[PDB]
Amino acid sequence: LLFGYPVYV
Amino acid sequence: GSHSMRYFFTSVSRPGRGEPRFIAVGYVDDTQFVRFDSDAASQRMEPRAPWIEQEGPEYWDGETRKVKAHSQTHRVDLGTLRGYYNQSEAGSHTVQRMYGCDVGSDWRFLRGYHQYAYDGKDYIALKEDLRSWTAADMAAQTTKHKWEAAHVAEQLRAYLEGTCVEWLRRYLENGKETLQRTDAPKTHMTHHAVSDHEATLRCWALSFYPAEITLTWQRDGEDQTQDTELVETRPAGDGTFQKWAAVVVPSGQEQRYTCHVQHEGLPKPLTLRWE
Amino acid sequence: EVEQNSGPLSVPEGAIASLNCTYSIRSSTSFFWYRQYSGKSPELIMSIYSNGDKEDGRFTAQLNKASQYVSLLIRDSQPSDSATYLCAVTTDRSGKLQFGAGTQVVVT
Amino acid sequence: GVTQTPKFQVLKTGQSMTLQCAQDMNHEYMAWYRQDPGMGLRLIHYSVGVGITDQGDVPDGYKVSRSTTEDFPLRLLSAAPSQTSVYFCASRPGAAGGRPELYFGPGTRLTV
Amino acid sequence: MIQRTPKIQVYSRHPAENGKSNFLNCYVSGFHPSDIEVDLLKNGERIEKVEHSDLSFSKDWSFYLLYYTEFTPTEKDEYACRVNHVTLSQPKIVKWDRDM
Repeated sequence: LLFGYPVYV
Repeated sequence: GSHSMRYFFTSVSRPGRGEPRFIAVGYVDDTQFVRFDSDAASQRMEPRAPWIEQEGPEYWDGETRKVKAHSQTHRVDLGTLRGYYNQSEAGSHTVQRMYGCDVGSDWRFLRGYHQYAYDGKDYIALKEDLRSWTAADMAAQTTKHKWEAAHVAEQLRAYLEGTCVEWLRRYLENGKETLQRTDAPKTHMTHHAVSDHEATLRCWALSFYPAEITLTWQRDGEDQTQDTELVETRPAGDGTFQKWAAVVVPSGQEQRYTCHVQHEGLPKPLTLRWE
Repeated sequence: EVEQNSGPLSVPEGAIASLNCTYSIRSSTSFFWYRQYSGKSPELIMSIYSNGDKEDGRFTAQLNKASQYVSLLIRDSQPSDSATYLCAVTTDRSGKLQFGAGTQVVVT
Repeated sequence: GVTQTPKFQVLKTGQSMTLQCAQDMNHEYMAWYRQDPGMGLRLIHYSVGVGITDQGDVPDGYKVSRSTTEDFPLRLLSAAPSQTSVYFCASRPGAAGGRPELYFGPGTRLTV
Repeated sequence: MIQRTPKIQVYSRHPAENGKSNFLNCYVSGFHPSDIEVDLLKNGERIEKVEHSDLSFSKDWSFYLLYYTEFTPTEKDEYACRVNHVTLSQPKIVKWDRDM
């Protein structure tokens, strides 16, 4: 299962 | 035995060729089970293992949205990082992300990972305690401050310790015929003449899983390390792996060189000899 | 699961016998064709791994991973080819070979 | 390469015989299949090594032993009218890493 | 920008037996960036039907790929793998050795 929370740099 | 799930994300920018290339792959200890390619004819998450295909359409409809979300962030991260380092858009750049969790022999959580890289070097990484970050330079500390405010470390700790692990166990049970089976290596030696007074003993190990293995040459019990040709564990194309180690033995001394093979599928470490 | 014609395909002598099988597991990598005469044992006659066509003798096996179906073409059908042809599919690192019901061919 | 002992054997209802299989090729993987008109080859059990048995698609009603690399006999606890089929034995060099092609034995016709 | 030279290994899935079909593998690993050209050679000529795996990288962010094709070796046919990368001036060619 992937990580759902979107992460930006 | 211990296990691990890990996802890999590679985003390479094409300046004149349009949107950047995005490739995502997921593994279970050595077994790829999902893939995604922005240039592929399918814009969905495709399976690479039979045990992942038994998931319902709700699973794939969800994993397609998530992998599309990763591509959108990496598309933005390419422009953000280009501005951080005051770089021109005249060239291509690489953004790589990897995260996952490890479980021990008891299948309990062992360690979590979440790491970024820009142009082949470490950019930012989640530390072992799953609460702090490691920022290489000022550009990375800017990201560190942004992720601290967004509470990114707290969201990963809930996933790495709670979801990555729980779904790894689900994948192991669904593929116990494959993932929980250990295929011991098939070992053999080859002797090749290289001169009138020297020869080459090559210790082989083929058709083993997982890829973790150890090949060692000894001479009268002493580990021959400096003078020992060792090749990287390579894949065979069917799921198993191969590796060989070689030493240049002077003619007549073959009887005192011994090859040692260590692998999870072996009850005891093998000791091979010529004659 | 492997579905086949599941019926006697009557092909005259000298024609092209065309039978196909569809598999369910998309991540399958190895595909085989076994022929089995009445009373005898199945023997391997063709194995294809890459997406496309492969010819060996009068036998021709086709692979299409997009539609998930494997077919087999027999050029110049002869009475010695009258047998039940089994289609087998498997995945990587697995020993569980999935065989279809089989398609019986009767050449006159 | 593969041989089976009971060529054209007839059985009874209670406490029937046990079909045997052997191969002289030093194969690791061995399996037992069932063939029925309309269903095809159906996997009963399979062994990936010495003393390592595993269940296939139809394990209910069968017990298999793997004590030697060569012999892989299929036992029958109690015969049922559903046991009327042709039993085949197969093997291949290894469970994985080798050529996945399967070698079949002569077969065993059985009626109840 | 960081650049890493690719490591090339030419080999076969099964022990080479003249006359039986097999797979010719060329495993490129430990390189950066990912833009790389890998072709398989038969007697100097390029093999057309050549498939490759999905791109992935190792702990140190170096990529690895496996290029494979189905073939049938003989005692006279010579096979090789030609790899061109930004870290190499001239395209490197590694001949297939039956014992490596």
